[PDB]
Amino acid sequence: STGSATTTPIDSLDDAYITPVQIGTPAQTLNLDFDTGSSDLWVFSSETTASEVDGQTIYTPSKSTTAKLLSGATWSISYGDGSSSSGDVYTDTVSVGGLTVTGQAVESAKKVSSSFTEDSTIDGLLGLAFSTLNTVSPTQQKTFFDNAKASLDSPVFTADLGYHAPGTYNFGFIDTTAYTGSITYTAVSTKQGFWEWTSTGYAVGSGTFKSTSIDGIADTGTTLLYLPATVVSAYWAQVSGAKSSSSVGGYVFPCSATLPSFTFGVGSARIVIPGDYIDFGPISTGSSSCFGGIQSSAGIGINIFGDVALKAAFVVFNGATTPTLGFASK
Repeated sequence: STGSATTTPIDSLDDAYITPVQIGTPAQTLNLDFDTGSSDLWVFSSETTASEVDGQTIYTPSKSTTAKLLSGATWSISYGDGSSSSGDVYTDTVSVGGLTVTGQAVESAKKVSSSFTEDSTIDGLLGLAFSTLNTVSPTQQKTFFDNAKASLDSPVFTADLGYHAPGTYNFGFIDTTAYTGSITYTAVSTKQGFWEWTSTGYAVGSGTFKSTSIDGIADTGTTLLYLPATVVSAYWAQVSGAKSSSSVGGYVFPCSATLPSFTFGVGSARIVIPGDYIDFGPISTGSSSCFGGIQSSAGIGINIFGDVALKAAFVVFNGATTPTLGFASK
């Protein structure tokens, strides 16, 4: 069987993408952020501290006939941006675009951090990374992709994110109309629990391709593209008036400038990110300094191919025994 759900940018900058997910019987639809950089299905539930909730839809397991408390289980997660959440774990029927998984761990948030509270449009996260990163103790739990994998026509899910437009998440099938040319597949390392791959190089605007290995993670839960300082500096050196502001916390550019594109290698193939995708608008309302879409990964310790890089491609996440990533033009 398959599943097809539409994903939509939360705001005018594509800061995140929410995808509708049905939890329980009768179903309750929550808008979850599909994150291929984490493996937890957590939601804002009726058990959250009423102070940490600001206009979000809440999962009410007491109003669900198929909800079972996963007795004793707890989860504690901290993200790359510094955000965090914790609580107890429930099991319930979860569906994504028609694809149903019965007995899926739905982590009820009892406590959420301030970044989550501010995001009223995001009701929780749907972890699509390897289940080895799941934070449920004492019994580690599997992701929705893992639980659905056996009943899927093909053990894959695809991400087709849009630039200032809605896109799609498909499960169990490859939509041959959603891309042009071929899908280039590349090896994935499951060691750190992420979809870890090696980019074959890069180019800045119409510059000559630089063939160099760049290990990274295909991460839908991260907004920007985070590459090594050497690669990012080469990119921002081609933008007039661009600098790395320590007060902003990253690279800024004059809003009047037209950004060049950024090409990243996938095997012998190339994925071109239009310069427009790299423009995150003014740093503050009315400002003349604009936030860059390419930032350095120096502090993170991992290079991240986030939404900036992924929305320029049709991306296949192959969860076969030998997992691989596929990138195609669109």
